[PDB]
Amino acid sequence: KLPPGWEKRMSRSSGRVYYFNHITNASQWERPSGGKNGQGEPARVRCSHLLVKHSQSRRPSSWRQEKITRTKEEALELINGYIQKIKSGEEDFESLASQFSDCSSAKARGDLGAFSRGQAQKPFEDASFALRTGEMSGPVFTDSGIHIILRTE
Repeated sequence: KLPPGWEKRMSRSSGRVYYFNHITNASQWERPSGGKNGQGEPARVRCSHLLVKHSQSRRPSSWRQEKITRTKEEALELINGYIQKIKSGEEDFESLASQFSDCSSAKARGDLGAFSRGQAQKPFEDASFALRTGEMSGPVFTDSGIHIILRTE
């Protein structure tokens, strides 16, 4: 049971049950499903993303800063912060992407438009196609940096 990638897990050093997606790295308290079969994955998806780059990114530069110097660890902290802010309701994904994404797609509020498999880096692609419409990923690591991905179509 559960849709692709999803497993019921428990927090360590704690003990709360939650649900984790091994492909998108999403975590949530809510069971991800409440009978459709042979549905497979979509042939095309549209996504927005918020990218946080770090010193080890394939291109450690962005419209936000000539030279990205933050560490991968510091980038992950930022990503975790943005996810928390979006889930709390204090911020919205598009506003954060417009302001803080290291990708040039910040100018389109994070929107990358529609794409097919073979078009993006593997971890980004796998996460995007494993998201259902309206879902947000957890931290997704690629050679570019660390992404939060929102599937819009």
